[PDB]
Amino acid sequence: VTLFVALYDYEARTEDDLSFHKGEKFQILNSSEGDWWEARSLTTGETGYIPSNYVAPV
Repeated sequence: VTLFVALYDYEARTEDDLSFHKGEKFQILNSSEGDWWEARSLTTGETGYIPSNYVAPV
C-alpha cells in the first residue's frame, strides 16, 4: 500500500500534472525518484503526475 497526502496545495499548470489542495489523498503507483511522481486521485479517479516533494507517506 502507498497512500500519500498533499502537504500543500498545487495548481496543475500542464495537461500532465494534477491539481488539488493540501489534505487530498493520492495513490503513488510509479515514483522512481526524479521530481514528478504518478499518483491517482482517489476523489476524482483521474491519474496524473504530482510533485513528489508535495506528497508524503501517511
